[PDB]
Amino acid sequence: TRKCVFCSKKGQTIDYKDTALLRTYISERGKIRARRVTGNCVQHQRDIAVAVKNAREVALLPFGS
Amino acid sequence: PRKGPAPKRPLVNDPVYGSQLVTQLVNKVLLEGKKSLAERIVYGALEQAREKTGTDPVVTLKRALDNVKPALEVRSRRVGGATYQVPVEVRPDRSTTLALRWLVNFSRQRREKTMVERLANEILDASNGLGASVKRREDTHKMAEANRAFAHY
Amino acid sequence: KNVPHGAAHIKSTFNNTIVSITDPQGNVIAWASSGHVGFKGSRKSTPFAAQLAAENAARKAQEHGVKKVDVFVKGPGSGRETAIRSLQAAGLEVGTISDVTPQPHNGCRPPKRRR
Amino acid sequence: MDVDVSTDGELPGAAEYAREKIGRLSRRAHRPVLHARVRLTRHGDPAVERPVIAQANLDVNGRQVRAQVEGVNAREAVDRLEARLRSRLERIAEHWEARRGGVPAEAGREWRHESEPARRPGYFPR
Amino acid sequence: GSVIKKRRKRMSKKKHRKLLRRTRVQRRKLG
RNA sequence: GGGAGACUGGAAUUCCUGGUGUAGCGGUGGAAUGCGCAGAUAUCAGGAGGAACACCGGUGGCGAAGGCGGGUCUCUGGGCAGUAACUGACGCUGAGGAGCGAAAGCGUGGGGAGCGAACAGGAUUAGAUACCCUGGUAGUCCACGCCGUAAACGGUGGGUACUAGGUGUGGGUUUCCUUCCUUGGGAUCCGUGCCGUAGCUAACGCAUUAAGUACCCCGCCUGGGGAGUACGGCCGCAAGG
Repeated sequence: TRKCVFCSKKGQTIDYKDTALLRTYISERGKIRARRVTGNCVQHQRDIAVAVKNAREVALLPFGS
Repeated sequence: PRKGPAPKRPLVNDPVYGSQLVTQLVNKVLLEGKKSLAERIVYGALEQAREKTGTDPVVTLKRALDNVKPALEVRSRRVGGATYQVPVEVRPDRSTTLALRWLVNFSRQRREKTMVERLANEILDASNGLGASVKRREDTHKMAEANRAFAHY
Repeated sequence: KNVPHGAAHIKSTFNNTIVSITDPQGNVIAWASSGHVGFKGSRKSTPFAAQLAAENAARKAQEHGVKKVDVFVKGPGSGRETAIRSLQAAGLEVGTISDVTPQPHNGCRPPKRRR
Repeated sequence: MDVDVSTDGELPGAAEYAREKIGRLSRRAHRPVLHARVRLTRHGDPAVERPVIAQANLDVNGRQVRAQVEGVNAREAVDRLEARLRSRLERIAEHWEARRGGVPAEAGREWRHESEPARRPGYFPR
Repeated sequence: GSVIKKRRKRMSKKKHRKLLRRTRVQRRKLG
């Protein structure tokens, strides 16, 4: 299917501070993209979702613009 | 009509007028198969119209037909377990049929002491736009318009 | 008054549709409803009634000086596309289309299911 | 409700009992009853365990409702006929309360013969 | 298993509960 | 998403206040009760409060079961893998007994937005103590305690060993294609599904997660009603168990 860009040897760490790294993972409506569309592993999907929620909590990402 | 459409009867052109419409009219006024009497009635009415107005009878007959020809009609439709009066477009043949039937009937309930006179008066007023068949077209168009909300299905 | 640019708000529910042309600051200058154009009961949930209400509201905005509008559609789809089309067809220039339907984040309990 | 009974042979008092029992069914019918006929017959053969046969016919606004029973005497046959007719009238109702559960519901949930077909665009969704 | 058995048991239970409800104060006063 | 505590975020519903703004709104298969003309519905701004946490989010994870997902911090339980350093049979089951145990319900004190038994109207109906509509009280929520039941179900007690495979998916260790990026592939341990042998079963089906082949311990059954009822007893504030 597709690649978990985080399991690779160059997998950047997932943080709630780097906004662009998260913006690539949310749809144009601000919703979190599904795992099958993204293709990352379950642990990284959980990390991404938690980071997105944390970023929203500090007004770094819109709550569904 | 479960297995498909049925063929139409190609009725012949009239000899003394050469028009399809007059044969359709005589077949509409026909009763019990007395075709000769129906032809006499229609020819007499056309001649009365020609005498009254002074011109060709077929042209005024066509004018009356266009004046009473409908375009929009209402049929009951059952969609999703519910019935409503849905306005529906009328095909040309059904419009001609409806116009002729209306003309013949409303002439049958006139008060001119003879069917030839009743028919002639009805066709003349339909030509001028005052017949009861013209009225009937007015109410059918009104009813079709008043139910326009249901035209989407 | 004279408001050259305004906003159009269309609310299409399952049994009605309300159009209100609005000054961009949020003030309503002309509104038309499905029941305002002669429909009542179940008749006013039809797309034709939505078209009529949209046209009436568009006219009532037009003599007020409104020339260009942007719409904010909302509600379950009943006559939304019809309403926008009637807005355009009544002499109003439609700039942008935006769907703003209130979407709860799982708050408040819906009523019990009908049977 | 007026009922005409066409018995035969020997069945004393069967006509009155049948008339009185059947006439009580008019209120159960949801549409006016245009006609009502009852026929009582008895089997000649003594070997028949249920000799008496009762039949009914009601014209419920053009809808024909009929039933037939067998019994050992007139009273039992009439009572069983009344029960059968009541069941038939219950199944015939056809007013709104009787067809509110069969009208298709929802939008996409459930499918029925008269359910509204889904609208499909020209191009494949993709 | 058929639901008929459940129906018989539930009707017995419902009747018993109705009987208990109908005689609550009488039982309290006799006991 | 194992549990407990504390703090905290945003969307939405409702209400209140103030603008714009008019004559309908709401509801249904169709309507009517109802709300509004004393300015409703709609739209904008501001404010108060309560409850539930969209997307992630699945036949995916965790828990003995009931069950558990907004975020953060604090405290805390279990599991798995590898090494195999340590002890050296310390194991298994478990009558009674103790603990936990959805929802509803009960007590005391708060809270109460939405939903909503009861209760009111409206409608349908021959009749509607109903289904549908408009309202709506307990309750739902919190603290501390009772209750001790469920289709508490995989309708399958626990432990152990053995008996063809194929293919998904979750957690971890490792050899070889090696770009070593790649579900590369293999091997292995622990889960969780589907399909299928042998075998078993009345059949349906189960089938390495057994309902197969065996061993240890526990619970239970002995035709259907009467009846999980009466009587007596124990527990409970009561309902009742």
